[PDB]
Amino acid sequence: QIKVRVDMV
Amino acid sequence: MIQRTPKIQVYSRHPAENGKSNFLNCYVSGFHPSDIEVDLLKNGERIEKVEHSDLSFSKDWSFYLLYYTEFTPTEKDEYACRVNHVTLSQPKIVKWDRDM
Amino acid sequence: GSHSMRYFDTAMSRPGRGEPRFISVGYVDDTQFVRFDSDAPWIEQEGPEYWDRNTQIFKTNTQTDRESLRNLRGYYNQSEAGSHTLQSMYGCDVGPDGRLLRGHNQYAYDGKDYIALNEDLRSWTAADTAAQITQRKWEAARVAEQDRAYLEGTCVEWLRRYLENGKDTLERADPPKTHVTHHPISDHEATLRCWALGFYPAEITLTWQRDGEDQTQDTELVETRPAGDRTFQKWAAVVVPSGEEQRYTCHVQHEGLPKPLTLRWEP
Repeated sequence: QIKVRVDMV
Repeated sequence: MIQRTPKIQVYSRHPAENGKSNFLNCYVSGFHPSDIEVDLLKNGERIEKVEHSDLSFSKDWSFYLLYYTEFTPTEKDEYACRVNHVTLSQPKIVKWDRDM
Repeated sequence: GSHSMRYFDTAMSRPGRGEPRFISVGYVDDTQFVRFDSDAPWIEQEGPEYWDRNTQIFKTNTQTDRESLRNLRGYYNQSEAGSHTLQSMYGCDVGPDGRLLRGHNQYAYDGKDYIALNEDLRSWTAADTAAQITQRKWEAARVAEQDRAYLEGTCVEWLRRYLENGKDTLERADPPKTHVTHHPISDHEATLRCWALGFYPAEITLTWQRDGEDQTQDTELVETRPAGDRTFQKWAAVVVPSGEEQRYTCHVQHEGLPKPLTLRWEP
């Protein structure tokens, strides 16, 4: 199950 | 920026038996950045339909890919893998040796 | 035994050749189970709702990574001319009981470690002044708590489900098939090569000993390599004086073997 990435570096 | 040259291994899926259908592999690993050119050669000539694995990487971030084709080895036929990468001045050729 | 789930993500800019390519590959141990590429059995069992949720998260991740690549170019005062790479690797490790051993969530820019979530799943380690900017933003936005929630919850939950659905392959360790070959180099020396083929998972220990002493410095070890049928291969070789072959022993340790192997050259 993929994890969301909503915060950019 | 920092670049890593590919390690190259050329080998068969199953133990090589002259006249028996197998798979010829060329595993490129330990490289950075990801762009790479890999060809499988039969008697110095590029093999047409070669498949490859999906781009992935090791714990140290370096990339790896498996390039493969179905082949039937013989005593006469010579196989090789030709790799090009930004780190290499010219394409590196690694011959298939059934003992390696 | 123990298992892991990991996603290996690569975002690569290519100025003048469209938007950055993004690829996310998912693995359980050494088994790839999914690939999402912006340039595009036990898992298809999941259904359409699963697929739609994963593809939608992947599309969101692509947009977040494309913006991170823009930010990174600025953090390192880089021109718009070059290609750059942002890599992310995350997942969980579980023991035989399916309980969490530890979580992972780390990033690299241009092949160099950038920022990583610590084992505590609450704090960050930033590699340089640019990653300290990211750390500050992520601390303000409470990103660790969200990553922790996935790593302790979602990741462990789905890994348990995948191991149940794929039990016949994921839970099966295939032992190495082994042999020793002899290759004369001169009239004075020969190479003894100890082979391990058809094993799963990739983790294996291949060693040569001379009179029961480890030959670490004189052993040529090739990197473990995929065969293409799920299995892996490895070999270890030593150069031995002609007639001294019987002083050499190859030792093999692998999960698929109840007891380790001790092999010698058999002429």
